[PDB]
Amino acid sequence: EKKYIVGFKQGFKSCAKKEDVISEKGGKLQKCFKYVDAASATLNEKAVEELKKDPSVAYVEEDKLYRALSA
Amino acid sequence: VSYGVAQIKAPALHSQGYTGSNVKVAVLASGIDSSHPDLNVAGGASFVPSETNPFQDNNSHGTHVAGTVLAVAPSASLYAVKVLGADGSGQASWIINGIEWAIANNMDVINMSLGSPSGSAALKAAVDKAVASGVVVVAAAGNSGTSGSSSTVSYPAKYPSVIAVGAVDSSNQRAPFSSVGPELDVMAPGVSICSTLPGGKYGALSGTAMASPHVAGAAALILSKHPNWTNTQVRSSLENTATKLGDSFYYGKGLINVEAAAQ
Ligand SMILES: [Zn+2]
Ligand SMILES: [Zn+2]
Ligand SMILES: [Zn+2]
Ligand SMILES: [Zn+2]
Repeated sequence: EKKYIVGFKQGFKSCAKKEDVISEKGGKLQKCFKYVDAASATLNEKAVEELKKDPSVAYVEEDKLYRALSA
Repeated sequence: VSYGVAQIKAPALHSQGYTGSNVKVAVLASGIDSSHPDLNVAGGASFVPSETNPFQDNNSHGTHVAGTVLAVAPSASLYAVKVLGADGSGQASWIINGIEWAIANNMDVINMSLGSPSGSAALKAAVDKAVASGVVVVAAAGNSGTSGSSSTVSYPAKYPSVIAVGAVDSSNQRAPFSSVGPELDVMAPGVSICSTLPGGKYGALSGTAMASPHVAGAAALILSKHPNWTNTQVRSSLENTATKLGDSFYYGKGLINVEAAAQ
């Protein structure tokens, strides 16, 4: 739908650097990860396209749901 | 106290004086309910934006899972890492925040009794980094039954770095819902497992979610006996000493045997 995780190439370790890339493409940062080279964000479809094409960005993928394996 | 603890041969460890003391187990689930007079939850954090209390479990599964870890490893210290809400679902990013918390707070074991049929590169990165940092990472294999010859193992259990745990009943027969595939590592009890529930209650649940914490608890037992073994060594001991139930697609290496895993 609209929740995504944006993964980054080398050189974007600080949250400020991730946030600036996502912001420049019109996205809204949600959280920067500490170890994983990525951040969650909310993105419209134009922002997704533009981030995918941005040399700083390794991938853009849906922030998909996982569920308890219990009945 | 459930049949499953004897089935995996945890009592042998208890008899030797190993009950999981000073081993930190992160339960990445729907919280762990403070209604229990003895889970000894040592801390935690919530990454479910609208449910900020990790000690409130509005689903029930987190509390049940925690209780199984403790049945297995009675002196272990549990951490409530709430990454799933009341409906039992959570975003990839919330789970990754949970995993990262566990890494930062030097957890010894991560239990993830959760799944999705498709994966997330970022979530693979999170579990991989955790294993890299020395954490034993355990997940329920999935409850998707069979689909021909295809794997039905869920992610994150499907990632190589993660121990994938399928479910057997008390007769060592695979549960009909238990996922299958070459990614299955081991089996543990997962049918009508009695454990702790919200509201100070205690009852049966079924799923690979109930199997996984038997393995997490086994890892805690092994690490209490063998504090110098690495996660790789803990994982290999569990897999290499399992009781073969004949048949890797359906059972992996077979049923864990904590007595055999620990020397
Ligand atoms: Zn015992
Ligand atoms: Zn209790
Ligand atoms: Zn795996
Ligand atoms: Zn030792």
